[PDB]
Formats: sequence, structure tokens, C-alpha cells
Amino acid sequence: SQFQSLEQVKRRPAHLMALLQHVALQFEPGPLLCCLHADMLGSLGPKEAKKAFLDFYHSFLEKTAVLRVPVPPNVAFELDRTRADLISEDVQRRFVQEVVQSQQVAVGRQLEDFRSKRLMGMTPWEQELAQLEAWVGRDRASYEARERHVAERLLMHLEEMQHTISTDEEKSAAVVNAIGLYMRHLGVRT
Repeated sequence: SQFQSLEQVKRRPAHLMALLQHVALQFEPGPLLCCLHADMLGSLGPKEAKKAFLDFYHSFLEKTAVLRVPVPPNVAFELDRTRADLISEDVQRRFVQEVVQSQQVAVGRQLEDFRSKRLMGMTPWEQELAQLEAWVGRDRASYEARERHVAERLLMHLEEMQHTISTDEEKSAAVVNAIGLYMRHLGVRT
């Protein structure tokens, strides 16, 4: 049930990597990557979250952003009229939540597609995910360690096959960096 929702998969590194590889090769990766980085932003302090939000802006909200996601007109309007310093923590959370809300449909459809394809054996790394099923155990920390180990191998593999993400080197690089950033947040060594 790791794929029932983004909330459930965002915490499972190996399962998330499989989903990421699927999306990166079958859809526009922007929406899902945006949601993951937005969640990551929510676990940072006021100071760190401020710098992280600017990166989030440059990666997913700015006009020339390679991974630009469809931005709510209200947010885009306000961003173009708000100075970085003027950005309050409250206003920042609003922008993030509104942006994340507008990605739910696309990400929801992508999760749906992943679940259907998975039943047909049309999703990557199913063998690894299957093998993890036998090791949940009684110790959550030891299981979590196993998940991070598998995810690391999947991340290494995705980087090697970077060119298959897109013919645009700027795009594939942006995707790898984006996934790398979030995986590091889950304790997955790059």
C-alpha cells in the first residue's frame, strides 16, 4: 500500500525511487518532484526553509525553470510582486500549499498509472520491492536501513541511465539533481 498516495510513498525511499523512474520516463517529472521538495521544505527551520524556498522557486515556479509546474495564476501574480525579503514565513507556507494543491491531480493520475502498470508487471524494480516484503521484521530501524540501501542502488542506476530521462541534458540533469536532493533528505546516500 506504499503507492496508495503520495503521503505514503514519500517516506519509502525504495518504493519512491521505482515510482520516480516510472514517472521520469513516462510523464513530466516536475509535479511529483515539486511536491516532494515542498514536503522537504516543511521540515526545515525558518532560516533554512527561506533559502530552500528560493531554490524551490527557481526550480519549479520561475518562467525559465526546466521543471516548471503549472502555477496557480494568483501565486504567480503575487510572486512577481513580492520581494524575497518581504516574503513572510506565513506567506511562504501559503504559496507552497497552493502550489502543491494544484499538482494533486497530475500526481494522483501518475500514482494511479503506476499502480495499474505494476499489477501488469510494467513497472521497474519490482524484484527489489518484492524482496523487501520479506524483511519488514520486528525492528523498524533495521528495516528502514534496508530500504535506504536498495534506494541507493536504484538511484545509482537512474543516474547511469540519465540520458533516457530526456534528450535534453539540462532536463535530465535537473531531474537527477532533484531526486538526489530529496533522497538525501531520506538518508539515502548519493
